Amino acid sequence: AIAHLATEYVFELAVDKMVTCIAVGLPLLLISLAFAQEISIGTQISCFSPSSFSWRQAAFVDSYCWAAVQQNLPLWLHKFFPYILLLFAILLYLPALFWRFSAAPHLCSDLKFIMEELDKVYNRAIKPIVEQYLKTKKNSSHLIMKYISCRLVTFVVILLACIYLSYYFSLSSLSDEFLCSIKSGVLKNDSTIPDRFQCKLIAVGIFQLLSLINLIVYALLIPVVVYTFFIPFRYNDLSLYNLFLEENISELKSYKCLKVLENIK
Amino acid sequence: AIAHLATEYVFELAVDKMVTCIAVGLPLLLISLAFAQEISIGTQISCFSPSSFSWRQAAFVDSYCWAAVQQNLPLWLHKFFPYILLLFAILLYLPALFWRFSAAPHLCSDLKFIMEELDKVYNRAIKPIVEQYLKTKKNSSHLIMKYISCRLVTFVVILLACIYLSYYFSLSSLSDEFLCSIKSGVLKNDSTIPDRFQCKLIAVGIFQLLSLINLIVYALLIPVVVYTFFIPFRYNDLSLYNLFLEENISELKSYKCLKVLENIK
Amino acid sequence: AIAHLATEYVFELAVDKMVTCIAVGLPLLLISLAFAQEISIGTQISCFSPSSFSWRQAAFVDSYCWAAVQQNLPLWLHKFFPYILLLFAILLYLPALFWRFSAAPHLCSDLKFIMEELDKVYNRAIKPIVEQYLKTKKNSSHLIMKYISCRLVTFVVILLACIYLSYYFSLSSLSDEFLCSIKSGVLKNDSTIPDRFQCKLIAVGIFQLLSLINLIVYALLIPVVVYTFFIPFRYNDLSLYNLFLEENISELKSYKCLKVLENIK
Amino acid sequence: AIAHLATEYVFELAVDKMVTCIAVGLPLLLISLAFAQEISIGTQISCFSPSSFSWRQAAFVDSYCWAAVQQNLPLWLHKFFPYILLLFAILLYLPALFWRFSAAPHLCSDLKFIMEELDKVYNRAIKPIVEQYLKTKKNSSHLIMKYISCRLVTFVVILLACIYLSYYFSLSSLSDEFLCSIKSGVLKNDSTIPDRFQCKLIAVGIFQLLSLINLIVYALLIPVVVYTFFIPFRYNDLSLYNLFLEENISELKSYKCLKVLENIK
Amino acid sequence: AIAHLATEYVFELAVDKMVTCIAVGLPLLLISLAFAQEISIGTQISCFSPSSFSWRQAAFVDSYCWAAVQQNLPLWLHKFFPYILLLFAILLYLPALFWRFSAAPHLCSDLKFIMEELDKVYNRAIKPIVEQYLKTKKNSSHLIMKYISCRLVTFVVILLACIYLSYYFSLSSLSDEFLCSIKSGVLKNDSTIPDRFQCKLIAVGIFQLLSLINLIVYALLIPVVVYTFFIPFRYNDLSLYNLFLEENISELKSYKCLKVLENIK
Amino acid sequence: AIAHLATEYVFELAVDKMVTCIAVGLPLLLISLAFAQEISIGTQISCFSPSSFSWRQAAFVDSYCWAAVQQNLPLWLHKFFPYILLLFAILLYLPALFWRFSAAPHLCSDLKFIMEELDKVYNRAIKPIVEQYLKTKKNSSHLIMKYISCRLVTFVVILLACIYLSYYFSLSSLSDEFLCSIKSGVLKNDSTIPDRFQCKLIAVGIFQLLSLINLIVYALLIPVVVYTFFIPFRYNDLSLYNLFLEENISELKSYKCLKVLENIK
Amino acid sequence: AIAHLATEYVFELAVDKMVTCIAVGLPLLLISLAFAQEISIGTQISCFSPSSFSWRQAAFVDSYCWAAVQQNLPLWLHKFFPYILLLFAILLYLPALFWRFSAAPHLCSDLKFIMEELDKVYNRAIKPIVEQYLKTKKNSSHLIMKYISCRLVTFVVILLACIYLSYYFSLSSLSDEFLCSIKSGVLKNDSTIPDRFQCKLIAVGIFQLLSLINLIVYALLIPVVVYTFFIPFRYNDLSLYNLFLEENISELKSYKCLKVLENIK
Repeated sequence: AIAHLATEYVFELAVDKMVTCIAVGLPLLLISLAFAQEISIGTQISCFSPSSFSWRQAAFVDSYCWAAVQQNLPLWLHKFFPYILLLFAILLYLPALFWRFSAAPHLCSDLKFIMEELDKVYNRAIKPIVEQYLKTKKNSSHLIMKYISCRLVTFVVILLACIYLSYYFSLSSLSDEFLCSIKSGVLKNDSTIPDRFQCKLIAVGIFQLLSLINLIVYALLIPVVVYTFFIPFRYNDLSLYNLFLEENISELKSYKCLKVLENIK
Repeated sequence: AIAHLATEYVFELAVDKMVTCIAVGLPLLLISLAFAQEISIGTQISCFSPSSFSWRQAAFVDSYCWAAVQQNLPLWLHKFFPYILLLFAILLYLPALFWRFSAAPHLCSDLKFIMEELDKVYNRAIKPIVEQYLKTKKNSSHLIMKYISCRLVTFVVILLACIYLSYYFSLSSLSDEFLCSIKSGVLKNDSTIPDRFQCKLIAVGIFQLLSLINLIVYALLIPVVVYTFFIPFRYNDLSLYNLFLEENISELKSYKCLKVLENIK
Repeated sequence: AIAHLATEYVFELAVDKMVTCIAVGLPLLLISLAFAQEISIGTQISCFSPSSFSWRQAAFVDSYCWAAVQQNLPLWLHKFFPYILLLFAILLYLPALFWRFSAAPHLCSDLKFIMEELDKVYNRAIKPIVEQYLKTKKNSSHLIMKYISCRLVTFVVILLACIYLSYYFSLSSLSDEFLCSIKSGVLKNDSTIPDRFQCKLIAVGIFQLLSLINLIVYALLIPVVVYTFFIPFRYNDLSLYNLFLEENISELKSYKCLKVLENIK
Repeated sequence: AIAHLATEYVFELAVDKMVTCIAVGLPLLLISLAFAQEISIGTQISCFSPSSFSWRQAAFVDSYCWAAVQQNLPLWLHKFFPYILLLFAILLYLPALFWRFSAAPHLCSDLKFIMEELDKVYNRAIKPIVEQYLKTKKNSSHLIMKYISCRLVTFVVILLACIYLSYYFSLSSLSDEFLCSIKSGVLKNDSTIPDRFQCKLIAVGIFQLLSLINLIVYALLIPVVVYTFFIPFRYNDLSLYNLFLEENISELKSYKCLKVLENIK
Repeated sequence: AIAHLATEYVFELAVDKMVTCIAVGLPLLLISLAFAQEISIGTQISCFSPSSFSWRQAAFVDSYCWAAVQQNLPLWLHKFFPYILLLFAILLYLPALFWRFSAAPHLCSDLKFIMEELDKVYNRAIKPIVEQYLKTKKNSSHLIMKYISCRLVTFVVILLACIYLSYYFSLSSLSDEFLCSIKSGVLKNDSTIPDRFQCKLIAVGIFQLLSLINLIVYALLIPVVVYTFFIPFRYNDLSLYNLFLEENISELKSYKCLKVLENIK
Repeated sequence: AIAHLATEYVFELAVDKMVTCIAVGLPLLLISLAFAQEISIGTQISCFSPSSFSWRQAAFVDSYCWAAVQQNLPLWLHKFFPYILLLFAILLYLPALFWRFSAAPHLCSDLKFIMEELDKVYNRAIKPIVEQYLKTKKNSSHLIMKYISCRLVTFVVILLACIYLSYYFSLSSLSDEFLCSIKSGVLKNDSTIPDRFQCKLIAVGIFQLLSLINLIVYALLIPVVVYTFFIPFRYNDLSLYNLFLEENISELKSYKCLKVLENIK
Repeated sequence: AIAHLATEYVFELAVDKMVTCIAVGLPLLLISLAFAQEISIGTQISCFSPSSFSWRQAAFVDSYCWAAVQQNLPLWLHKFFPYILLLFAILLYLPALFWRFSAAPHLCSDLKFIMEELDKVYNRAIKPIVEQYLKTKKNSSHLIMKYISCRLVTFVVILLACIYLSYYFSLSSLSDEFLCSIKSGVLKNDSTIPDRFQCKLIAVGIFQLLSLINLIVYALLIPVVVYTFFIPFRYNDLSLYNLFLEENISELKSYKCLKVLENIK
């Protein structure tokens, strides 16, 4: 049931995790809404098998035509549509996976050092190596390149998704039906068989609507991703550390005091 | 079995969690009651395939017509009805997700500071920075804007749901049946085929009743949500903190003593 | 298998938890016995499709008539019977959920204070604020209103269930069969189709027996619920706290000694 | 597979837990052996649909007759047989559930006090309130009434099971077949339909054997339950506490020494 | 897949646990190999329904004949064969369950006392109540009676299994086919129906081979069980305690030293 | 999906655990690749039922012939092939199970003693009973007999597997088809039935390839097993302890120092 | 649903773990995308059974031809394609498994020693055996041989995959159809049967696209694997330890300080 999907979701900067969780989670959700669960009914294609065709002859036409999709461009998309959404899902996850593997371990070690030293600064203020170290990160653009690349690849893939979905949704209405033919090889010569079988890719009607839903959300997601490039308003690694430091304020025992002190004073 | 649904539910202010758990949990429940489990029987559409149609020709009509729904407005709704309830479920969860990600971390850090300092006030009373800090939150409307927006979006979405469900329920009875036709493309010319196939969206009868159930609960849920706007009776951030402080009284070791002392004295 | 149901059950005052666990658990069990597992066999309706009808034409009649139930009152009940039992299950759980969310947190904080102070009284007896506090709860009717309302709503819903089940069981035997017709819209004019199809709601025979089982248990459950209103024999909040204190005697380290001392002395 | 059943079992006095685990576990096992797993094959009824009947007309007869069971006493039993075994299973569990909820909490608190004081007696013997308390339980028949009632209800239900199973097994062989008729309402007049359909409740052959198995085990279980009434050989509450004390000897650190000392001396 | 069976096994004296794990685990395995997984194909019986019989008439014959097995002895066995192996599995587990419930708690308490005192003897040897206690167990035959009975019942049941399996395997080849007839009651008179239907209990071919496998393993298991009776070579309870003490040498911290000391010295 | 198989594996000396994990894991994998998952399609046998045979008559032939396999040697193998691979899997696991139960507990107790004493030797070297004990194990061949037997039985079973698989693979291509006949008993006389039905054991084509895969891996596994017999190059128990000591060097805190000291010095 | 696949992945040097997780995870993913989930529809082959063939005769052709694939090279591949991808998956995992079992335990013990001694060097620097030991690893090529072999086998298998996939993808389009014949043995002579049946390996169209996807990723993966051979830019074991030391910098408490000190200074 759909609840077994929704509860699988209802029950690394925060906005970028949200962007990724949307960017990846939605198409995986939509695929699970599209090809799976009972709205899809029993089959993906069916065709006017003649009344003379046996139950398996008719099933042979339907299954042959499901291959014959690849032998026209919208039909090719309409068949592979779940995998194409999955491909976008994977391609949107990879920036976060690359971030996790290539950038997050350095940032983790740096932030943990920074936070502990800043708590020492507060302890000593009650009672500058870290500042010089931070002022050295001020003279660096290594980790921000990784971050920008992750945001930029996400932005590019989202645009490719929006382009693909806009094209797909616009073309879908014209082309959920096609004129298959089983007449090939030897049995091309079979006079008992119609020259072409009309077939409907029954799932295309679902994919059309859900492509629009995916397009709308990604069209909403583009400006949120674009906003990530406004880094100094949110271009040196220190600015990225500062943003992650502002994120990790939850851990700054000192800041929980010092911000209250500042806010009153 | 339905118990596998009900036990999935039977076994952030409290009222707002209740509102959200109702607002989101019910449609997910109703979808799982509607399209899933054996009350739905074997298929979503079926049609008068002529007695001359083969078992798969008849299945082709049923499956073609399940696409032909989209080629009339009630039929379009009747097909997508599970996803539309799911859409409302997601749109009702998002206020709480936004609250969790955008408001709850600030509030958590603030409340934990406030509660500890108030326990210190009690300890010192046995044996004003926090008050000045609270009196500073008295001069703020930042977090209450987030809260009001969450309540307001929930209210708006619930009204959109109530409007949609009222419309759907009112129209449903007229329009669970429709006159499909497979006659398209080449086989539009097939003289052996009826010009139109009468079809019934068999699930619509379930969706009709369950839309009314969802409407009634949301009609009950509207005033509970509206009551959330009566904040000073329950418009400055301090009032929101006060309400969350009154919520977190479970944690106020001092209050468990001080309220007994007050209540006796 | 039924063991996967029974073991899901075989493997907040106690009597009220028992009442709730019965009141909610039984219909969820009965639904899982009724519509689910192999006693239900393959389908919920079937009808005399003419011998001229195709396998899918016959399936179309059965599935159409499963919708046509709603187009007569017993048939409407007979279709929705699982959801109506589920509705009673939810409506019987809500008193306990309301109790858990609206009454139990106050009572928890109160009882934990009371129990600790009473252990101090025993410790001091070895070696009156709590009594004055309890004598203040003696002058209150706030929490007992919540309790009475929970018991009263449970009682009301159980009576509504007993009324519904008595009516349903009494009517069921007359009305598991009905005279469907697919003749509607265009194909109302189809001369090849019988004017009406006789159909049997095959599951009704199970629902009849299980409604009686549910009725009998709830008829047994009514006096147990009624007994809950005899509060001073078991009308001020202190009496409710006293009953919950008598419940929580398991926690009263002092009472485990003091009752032995009293019982000997 | 049957191993998924058997391993669910293969992988409160002990004898009474054994009795209950048998009394409840066996019918739940037998039901899972009876109506479930592949020995049951595909269907519960089938009937001589005429060769003129369609595949769904024939399925309509089978499913109609599965309802027509209730419209003769052995047929009524033969249909509901799984639920009747389940009913016995629940009715045999309830004594233990009642024991767990109504008697075990008092007994737990009493035994834990008794055992600790008896360890103190041993500690003081190395280096009488509990005896006077026990001699007070010697003047009581409260908890033994609960115990006797649990044993007596179990005994009664087991006898009712043995009576039912003996009757069912004895009658089963005569009555796994019956002469259904679909001829009712309008289509009572259908000349194309046989006046009666012969049907076999195919599962009855399994239920017959398994009823005998259940009967034999319960016939073995009766004397074990009867033995529970020989309390003073195993009628005052102290005797019940003594038996539970003899059970809990596993916890008596002193007895592990004192019994060795006694056994040598 | 078979791996989901094998990994359920691949991934109380040791030899007796091995014997029990074989004696019980193998038939449960074989049943899961026999009636379950795809080697069994789609059905347990099928019969020469005449070409005039409908698909459900033919299914009615097959399912009727699956009941008619019980209306000839090999057929009766061939149907119930899974439950008969399961019956042996349960009857082989019961000795170990009886051992666990009736003998192991005494033995556990005794061994734990014995082992601790023997470690004290070693500690005092570095720096006789237990010996007198053991020499008292030397004058006892209580627990060894329980053990012998467990081994003897296991031996008896294994022989009954070997007898049954030898008989079944020897007879199986003759009698996987039988001449059913549906001609009973009213439709005994149906001239359109053959006087008898030839049927094959298709699974019998699997049960034949697997009965031989079970027989061979149990024939191997008999002497291992018989070896258990050679107790003084492995008739007073001390000898049983000695064997369990030799088993629990893993726990004897002293023996890990003392045996090295002995082995060198 | 195959990933649910592969991840079940992708996600006691080491080489012997590897050998066992291969020897047992591969056939269990191959069976799960062979008879299970969608490559196997819908059925194991099918046959030329005449066009006059009903759908169930044709299913009766297929299912009868699945039994008639046993009424020719390659057909007998081709049917039981999954169980024969499983039999090899179990027979290859038993050496490791026997090792775990019969040899590993002694070895565990010995190694743990040895390792602790060798750490004491290092501690005393910083600041010979174990050597004399080891020099006593030098005069023993008890545990190495168990080890050799485990390796030898594994080697024997692997050769029996390689022989069986080589034979099976070589014969498979000739004999995936056979000439069944249902003509037996009464209906041997049925003139409407062909004297023989040609059948194909459709799965044999998969078993052929996978038998070669199993053969190749086991042919690779033979020399690895043979290498295990080169014990003194890797015949007294000390040599086995030495090999297990070299294995457990991971635990030798001293060796982690002493080997560095040795390697530098 | 595809989300149940993707979330199984979305939710030993790092680059080599990434390479392995890609190299192994992708084909397992693609197989689960290819042969499994609803895009594959109901069957792998179907064929032009004549209209005279029964539903099971037609199923017999389809299933016979699924065997007849092996009685032409592309057809043989097209059938076994899932197992061939799985074979590559296993063959790509084995380098990492061999690394885990044969190289990682030595490296683990070495690194843990090295890291602790380097922390001692820092502690002593606040307040050369390890250097001499490392300079001894400088004179070794044992572990780097294992590493190079793991990288080289991975590279070889990836090239074999790329070769296979390039060939398969290039040939696939020509050869998803083939001219089966059931005419063999006795029924070779059946005049009612066509001399050849045209069949389509319906899944080949999916395998074609997914082979290209696998090829593209592995073509991307080749240079990443090739880069692993540039060891001294990333040929003595010390260089491998240095790379693993640079990996384990996350553990070097000293380096977290010393690198900050170095970076500032």
